[PDB]
This record gives sequence, C-alpha cells and structure tokens, in this order.
Amino acid sequence: SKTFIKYVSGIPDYFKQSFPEGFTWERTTTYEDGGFLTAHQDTSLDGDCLVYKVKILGNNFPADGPVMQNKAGRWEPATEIVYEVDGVLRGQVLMALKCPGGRHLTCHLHTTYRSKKPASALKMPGFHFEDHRIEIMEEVEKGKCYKQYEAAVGRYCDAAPSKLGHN
Amino acid sequence: SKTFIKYVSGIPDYFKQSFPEGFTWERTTTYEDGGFLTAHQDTSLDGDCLVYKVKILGNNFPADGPVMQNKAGRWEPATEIVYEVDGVLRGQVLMALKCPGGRHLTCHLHTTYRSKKPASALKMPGFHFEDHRIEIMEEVEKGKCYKQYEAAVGRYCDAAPSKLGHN
Amino acid sequence: SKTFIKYVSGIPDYFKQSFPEGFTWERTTTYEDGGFLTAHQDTSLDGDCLVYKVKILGNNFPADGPVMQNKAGRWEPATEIVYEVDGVLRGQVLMALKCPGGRHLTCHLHTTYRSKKPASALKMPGFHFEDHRIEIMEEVEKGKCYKQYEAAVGRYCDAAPSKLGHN
Amino acid sequence: SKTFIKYVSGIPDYFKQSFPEGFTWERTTTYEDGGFLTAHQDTSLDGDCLVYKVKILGNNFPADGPVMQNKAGRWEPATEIVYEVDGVLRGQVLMALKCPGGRHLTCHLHTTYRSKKPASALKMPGFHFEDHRIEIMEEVEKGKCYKQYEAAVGRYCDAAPSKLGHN
Amino acid sequence: HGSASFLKKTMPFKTTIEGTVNGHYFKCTGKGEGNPFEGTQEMKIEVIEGGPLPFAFHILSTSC
Amino acid sequence: GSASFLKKTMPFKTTIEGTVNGHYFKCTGKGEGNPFEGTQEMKIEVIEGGPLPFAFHILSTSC
Amino acid sequence: HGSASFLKKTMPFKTTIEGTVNGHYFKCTGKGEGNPFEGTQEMKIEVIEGGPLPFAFHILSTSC
Amino acid sequence: GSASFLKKTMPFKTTIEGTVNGHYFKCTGKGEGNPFEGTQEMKIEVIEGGPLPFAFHILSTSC
Repeated sequence: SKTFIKYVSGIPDYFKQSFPEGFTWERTTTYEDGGFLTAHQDTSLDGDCLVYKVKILGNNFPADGPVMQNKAGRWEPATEIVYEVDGVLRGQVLMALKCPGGRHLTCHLHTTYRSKKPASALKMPGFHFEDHRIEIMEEVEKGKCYKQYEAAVGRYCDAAPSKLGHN
Repeated sequence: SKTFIKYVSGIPDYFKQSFPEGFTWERTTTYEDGGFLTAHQDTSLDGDCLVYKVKILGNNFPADGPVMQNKAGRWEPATEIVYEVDGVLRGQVLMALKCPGGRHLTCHLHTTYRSKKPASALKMPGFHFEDHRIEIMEEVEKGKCYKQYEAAVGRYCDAAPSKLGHN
Repeated sequence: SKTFIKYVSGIPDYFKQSFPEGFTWERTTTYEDGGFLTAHQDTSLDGDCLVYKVKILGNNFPADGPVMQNKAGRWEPATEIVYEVDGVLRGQVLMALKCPGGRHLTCHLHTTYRSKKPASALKMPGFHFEDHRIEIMEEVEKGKCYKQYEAAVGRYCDAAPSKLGHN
Repeated sequence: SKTFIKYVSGIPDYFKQSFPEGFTWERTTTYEDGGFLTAHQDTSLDGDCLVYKVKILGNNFPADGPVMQNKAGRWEPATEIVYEVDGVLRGQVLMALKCPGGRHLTCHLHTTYRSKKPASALKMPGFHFEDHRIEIMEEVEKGKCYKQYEAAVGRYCDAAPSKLGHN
Repeated sequence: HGSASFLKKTMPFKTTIEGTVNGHYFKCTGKGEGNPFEGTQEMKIEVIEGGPLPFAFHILSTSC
Repeated sequence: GSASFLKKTMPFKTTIEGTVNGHYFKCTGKGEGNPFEGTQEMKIEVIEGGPLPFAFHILSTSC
Repeated sequence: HGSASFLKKTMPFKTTIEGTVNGHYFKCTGKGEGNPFEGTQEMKIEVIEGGPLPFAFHILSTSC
Repeated sequence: GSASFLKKTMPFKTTIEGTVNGHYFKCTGKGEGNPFEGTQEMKIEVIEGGPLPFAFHILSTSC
C-alpha cells in the first residue's frame, strides 16, 4: 500500500506521481528456511478510493516451519533500499518474523515498482530508504479476519552523515 | 509434464501412481541475473487425456538481459535431484540457457510435487535423479507459436558406483 | 571495526562488552552478479591499541563485472539488522555499490559476531539496526593506498513508531 | 581432486591438459540452512605426486543443525554442470547430505577452475556434466581420521537424447 | 500546493487478494483508510474463501 | 491400479495464464507422448499478450 | 561511568589483511584512529603485496 | 603433451587449513587413484583442532 508513505528530505514520491493512472508492483520474497512468496499487484484510483488487486503464489514452505505450523509471532520493523533500475524502481528489504520464543525467521523481498506513467513524466528518486512498520493490531478471528496497521517513511541515512555531502 | 518419465532400476513412479486423481506441482525458479519465475500447476485426467492448468508469476528480469531482450539461445539438458520431504516430493535442478556471446544464464528450480492421493496409498521413491532434455523444436511464429519436445529418465548414478551398497 | 559504534536508546553494546578479550566475526558477502567474498576476523586489545587480523577468500567475480573491471564507484550507506541467534549475534545487510554511470550493484552480507566472553557474562541486545556509512576519503594510489572513513549508529526504527510499544 | 575424472564421448579434459604446471580452484558452497563454506585450492605436480594446498573459511552454520551438531549421515551422488566462462571453467552442483529423521540438507557449490596454462594452450570443453560420487568409507577416529573415496565421470546427457543434433 | 490545507488528509482503499500457498487456495477482501502524507494506514482483511488459513497470515502482510 | 489409467501413447492439453515483468499473457497447448518411454512433444499457442515481449524459454518448464 | 569525561575519547587500531580473490593473492596493513562512543573512525590501508590490486578495493571495505 | 606427465595410478598428498564457525583446524592427507579411470581414495588426518566439533562431511569436497 505504497501510496501511504511520508517522504522527508525532498525525496521524490514515485507512487503519488503515478496517479491518476496508478502503478503496479511485483515481488518475490525468499524465506531463509526455503519458502517463496510471489505476488503481483495492481493499484488504481477509482474516484477518491484506491483499489488494489493482488495475485499470490507461494510454495516450498517447510511443513515443520513457523509459517505452515501457524506459529509466527510478529514482524519486526524493516528498512527497504529503493533505487532506479531500467527506468523503474527496484526495492530490496530484509524482514524478520519474531517468533514466539525469541527466534527470528528472516526473508528477503525483491520488488519492482512500475508506474503506469511513462518515465519521462516522472521525477525519479535517487537511492534512499523506506522504513516500514507493519503490525497486527487485532486477530479478530484466527485465520479469517485481521486488523493491520502500517507506518512508512522515505528518508536518507541521516544518523551516520556523509563526510563528502552524499545522501 | 511429469507423467512422461522413463524410470529404470527399482525406482517408484510418484506421478503414474497418482491416477486417476492426478497431482499438482509448485515451483519457483531463480535466475542468476535476478529474475524469478513462479508457477503452480494442476494435472488431472479427463478420460484418456491429461489436462494441465498453469498459473505463472514472473518478476525482476533485467530489462537489458537475454530474457527481456528476447535473445535467448536454447536450454541445455539438466539433471534434477528428487527426494521425499514432508510426505511429498521435492526436486531441485540447475538449468542453463545458452545465450549469444558464449554466455550461459543459469537458474535454480525449487519444486514441490504433491499427489492428490494420500501418502499412505503411495510407494515413495528414494533419492534419485531425473535427467531432462527440453528442446524448442520450432519457432512456428516469432512470439505466438512454438513446438517443444522433452525426454526424461528417472535413474540412479550408475556411471559412478558406490563401494558401500548405496544406490 | 565494530568497536566504533554509537548506540542510542539504551541498546546493549555487544562489542564493547567483549573486552578486554575481544571478539571475532565471520562473514560471507554474496554479490548479485555472482561474486562471493568471505572473511574471518579477530579483534583483540593490545594495551590501548585495537588489533585486527583478517583472512579473505573471494571468488566467482565475473571478469566483465564492475569489481574485476575496477569500475566500482562508491558504497551507499546501509542498515544492518542485528539480533541474537545461538547465543551470539547475527547480522544481515544489503549494500549497494553506486557505480560510475548511476547503476547500483548490490550484495548481501551474512555475519556472525562472536564474543570471546561467555554468553552469561554479556547483556545481549534485542533486534535492532546498525547504520553504516563507509567512504573513501582519498585514493592515495590507485590499487595500493586508501584513506577510509566510517560512521556507525546502533538504533531502533524510530521514524515509523510502533502502535503497540514494540522497539 | 579433479585430475581423477573418466571422460567419455568427445569431451576435452581441462585438468589433465594443465600439467605439469597444474591448476587452482575456488569455491563457495551455500547450505540451505544458512552455512557457507568457502575454499581455495592449488594443485601442483611434484615429480609423479600430485600436491594439494587448501584454505577454508566456513561460517554461519546453525548451532542446532546437523553440521554443528555432528549428526550428519552421508552424501548422495551428484551431477555438476561444467562450462566455459571468462576463458576458464565454471561448475555448479547441488549436493544433498542425508541426515537423521529422513532429512536431506542440500547445498549449492559455485566453483571456478583455473588452469595455470594460458587459455590459448588449452582445448576447452563444451557444456557437460560431471557425475561425482563421494563416500566416507571409514570414520577411523571420531573427529580425527577419515578415509574417503570418489568416482567421477565427465559425460553428456546420454539417457535423454537431443532431436536437434546437440550433445 | 501551498500548505497541507489543500492536500487530501485521508484516502480510503479496497483490496482483493487471490492466491495459492503450498497448494491451498484462498481469497481475501479488505477495506481501509490512510493518511497519504503522514504515511500511516489501517485496514481490515477478511478471508472469504479457504479460511481459516492453514498457514500464518503474516506471509500475506506485505501484499494486502 | 493407478498406472492402468495410463496408455502407451497419451494426449495432453494445457492452459497457461500469467504475468511476467508486468506483461500479461495466456497460452493453450496440445501434445502427445509415450509416458513409459519418457518422451513427449507439444505445440503451444500464445492466445493473449502475443507476440510475447520476452523469451519463450522461461515458460518451457511450465508448459 | 558518571560522564563522558571518564570514557576513552579515542582509541587507535592496527590491522593485517591477507587473502585471495579470483586467484590473486594480496596482503594489506592498516593504521587508524576512532572515537568509540561517537561511532566514528578513519584509517589508512596500504597494499604491501599483490598491488596494485587487479580488482576494486571496495570489496575489501567491510573487512578492513 | 600435458597428459604424458600423468600415470595410470598416481599418489597425491594434501594440506588443509581453515576456520569454520570460529573453530580453527588443520589436516593432512594422502591418497592414490587412477586418474583416467576416474577413481580415487584418500586418508585424511586432523592434526590441529581435533576432534572436530563439526561434521567432517563439510570438508569432503575440499580434500
């Protein structure tokens, strides 16, 4: 849901720039214990309402792993690196499931984000970071209904500044 | 199209044991230059005719690479390792796409094969190899019609024998 | 050189806690174009002076790639995820070479950090992030002498705060 | 110990062509549960006796996994794909370590083989397979002495023939 | 834009998710609202086919 | 007996739907092979999204 | 510790690096200084064997 | 001719040094095989860092 990001430091907003037409994204997440989750998504704007259409194919999750055992705890926050490739945006991020017991199960998301606008109509951002905080606020019903929150910030690595004036 | 395999030596045939219900497979192929191709398939039997239904999601192929440029050569043969995991079958194989300039673009297939029969009704094979040769026999119409051949053999490593009584 | 990190928000400092005895680390970096760089390092404290001993094995770098062509530009900043595993610390980080021309070449570092103190003498940090800024301030002589700067901050994802009080 | 291979069909022998100077190899093996094992080797000929010098760096093996627990079973045979890249030889192979509980722990070897002769003095092989069977014949002393056997054959995919005249 | 007074403070969204994971088919629908410039959002997702999910919902979080 | 449902020569047909790098496509196909001999051939037709803007080779193992 | 007045403001370091990358052997030495609690540092690295490096120095940055 | 330096049966010897998961070890070994037949055997001795605290199997391909 990448339309909802707070960009700081003047970083161009690829997602908001892509409307009214919208954008797509495509992703494969590789889990450290063998699982793969691939997804394609369409984002359009129907009047004032955003509409998402997502297709998913996941496979090779180990029957004894936290996913197929339904023994995942919660996602840690994460920081995606986002940069221009082939005139579109690539993102990569390492996420970590904090399982009940303390152990983390990590995964690596590989994403391409594609505007429905031509690249010449867009101001492309340089290399930057997107913090993502995703949280289940409520398991309404165990494998049936969930309330989810996300906060996201697009920024540079300002905590350790460059000695050369680089972002 | 895994129903078409010549098995030798003792090796049980997971696929031909799965009828008339059939089987599914799920796969993610990772390409060395960043592409991912994920597929799920259903194999059924409709009175003497095998019926395949396939869903594909592929992403992150480089715009400047042989796949998106449509300048791939041909597939080499390959040897899949196949073994029981979680009461179903897992396979892994490295394939290699010959491309212009003497390049080989390799990829790694991660597959789970699931019979529609209960595992108690099946004689599961031990660890073995499936040699596969896949060849595009004709580009009938540039990017609209193709003819493809495959030969496959399920076997043990006969050429380099064990000294300990192992297959 | 992990002794030089500014920890904020009360995060325990695994590295400074490990002295006087010191610590080791072990790492494999996998590059997106096929290269691998593996390193083992010993850190000890000789009076007031830190002493590092590092062994490196790198392989499979493509002859036509930016590394073997000596056509790397500069490292982007990066953010490592750091967390406890097996009573020691694991880190993972995605780095990106900004090559001359704009294109980024990424890699994925997989590290274990091992105190020379027993785990019962240590306060282990929870899951957190380490920002790293590494910069060549001067190529004194092309493949012979370099002046390098680094800044590093250990922190939580504070820009996108939790709605549940999690770090 | 790649000098010991039986080649069939037309296939040039990169290793036996490399004498008396010899060759090197460089490899990183990635294990599905996170371990990495990197090795560099030098092969020389000292009057009738082959001499091997090996350097190893391994890391990130899980403390609770079969390797660090010393509860591995045995290696299955495997088939390496071998082809020319950058005027030297590349190989890739998937190996599978049988472990207690009917587990197979697989890994992926990425190798570069470099003759000490100039590439102009060598007849380079086409793409082919090397079948390898490696067996620990005896644990003479628990973690202090072992006897190991290997058989290898360099071949084409004979079992599943081409219909287009390809090896 | 001048100031925040002329930006849309909130924007609703709807989603449909269809997929298969380890051979299990499911479909979800979802409804939510967010603040596009503050970068926050909330949504409710319901599994309307294939529920209850035989795997952890968490593997779907980044797709919703 | 499961394998009694199979014959020495068998036909097959396929339907493929997908998206690769944002490009939607659909195929059908029809083949025949000898299952116990391990050989097969088929003809695949791109019925939507053709001519494909990527190499057909990436669909070979899915057909 | 009470206050920063009782922490070591700076600490020197020395390094030795030995390795092989794509069949090329090299050795480096290095000397530097950093501020352990401010999290900053600077060093000079010299290649004393196998120079000039036939690959980008950048692949050694995280090992120094 | 390169292969003229080789014989139907040849000995070999090895030296291995490494660190795995922080554990230093050293091995030597001696073997013999038939290079053209593609068969070989060897005996490996851990001379430092033994008994190894990990499975020997991870060193098999390096020996």
